Amino acid sequence: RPTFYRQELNKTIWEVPERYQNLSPVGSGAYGSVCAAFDTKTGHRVAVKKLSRPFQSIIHAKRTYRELRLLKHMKHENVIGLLDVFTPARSLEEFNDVYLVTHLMGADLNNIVKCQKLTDDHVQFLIYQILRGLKYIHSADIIHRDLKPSNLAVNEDSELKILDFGLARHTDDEMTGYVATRWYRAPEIMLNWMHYNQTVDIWSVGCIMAELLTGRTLFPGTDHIDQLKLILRLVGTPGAELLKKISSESARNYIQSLAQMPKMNFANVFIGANPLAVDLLEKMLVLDSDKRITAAQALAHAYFAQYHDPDDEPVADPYDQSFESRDLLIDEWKSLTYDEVISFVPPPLD
Ligand SMILES: C[S@](=O)c1ccc(-c2nc(-c3ccc(F)cc3)c(-c3ccncc3)[nH]2)cc1
Ligand SMILES: O=S(=O)(Nc1ccc2[nH]c(C3CCC3)nc2c1)c1ccccc1
Repeated sequence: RPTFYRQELNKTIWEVPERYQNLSPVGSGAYGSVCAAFDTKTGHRVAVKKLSRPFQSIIHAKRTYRELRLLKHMKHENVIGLLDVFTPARSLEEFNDVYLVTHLMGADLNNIVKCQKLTDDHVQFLIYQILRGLKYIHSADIIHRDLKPSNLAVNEDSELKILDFGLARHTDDEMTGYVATRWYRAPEIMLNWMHYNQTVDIWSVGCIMAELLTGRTLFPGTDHIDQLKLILRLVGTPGAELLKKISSESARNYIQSLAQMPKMNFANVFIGANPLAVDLLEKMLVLDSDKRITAAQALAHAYFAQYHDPDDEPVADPYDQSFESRDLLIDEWKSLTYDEVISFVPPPLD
């Protein structure tokens, strides 16, 4: 067991192995606290995340287990994975803190869009990387569910990774009621219209891509009703085929209660944009989740011809999500998490 040292930063207590030096706060929130640090063992700059109250409730405990299981699984250039995971606890009994370690990423798209638009060539590269990462995630039957600029980390050389994936599993219970994530959420997950699949994430990508090309939020709704209004203004009110598949009577009632909207010509809306980009946007921003383009299909779109390589767009090992259906106690989840900490094999430095 390594030598730990203690430190207070922004009122948060950090206890980490000595190999991690020069801890510097990069952000905090509900998810937890992140510090940038220097890993003296490897020479690499890293981000260290301390989980907030990992075992405060069953939901917290289950969420903690979930995140650790997810991060241990992710082995892809466009998805954050685990360099290390540690606790300062010496046994299960005193285990109440979890720290996660990944390669440091300078920024996110939330602040790369700054408040200006990108070039078409830059967008191509960023969206390509998002899609390549989503292909991998989707292949393991993992759905992000809350993809947005702030959870896409980017380097100074414009290399991109998805973070906070697979954790949008709150379901009903709000408490955490977060906002401004509705802007990128697919209609069917926000309003629980119809059966939802992996292409909930493609909708988000469509919204992100739109925003990078124009410098504007595509659908800046102030609530669920406003949000849907803004969406239907662009894509048009559901046709015959799609109305039939709406499982909710309330939703279906509401849609049909609204003044009918035509689908707009995207060439008009996205005026001046690369017509390959517009075409891809058309395929991404379709209400019918059965007809929305998939990650793998999006990668093969001609918009990405400069980057697409079917021999280097890998899929994921099988991921066991059976734990998700289980109703266990705090101490069970917490013990399952501890097991996962102990069994963590550091990835080879090469
Ligand atoms: C506010 S939004 O919900 C949100 C959620 C998580 C993060 C967020 N989580 C991490 C993060 C760090 C380490 C780790 F092991 C897992 C995740 C990072 C991170 C990773 C690498 N370099 C810089 C920062 N950012 C950021 C924003
Ligand atoms: O899960 S990871 O893929 N692990 C991993 C471990 C060691 C690595 N060293 C290198 C360099 C390329 C030659 C040396 N990439 C490496 C990748 C991963 C990648 C990025 C962030 C977190 C986790």
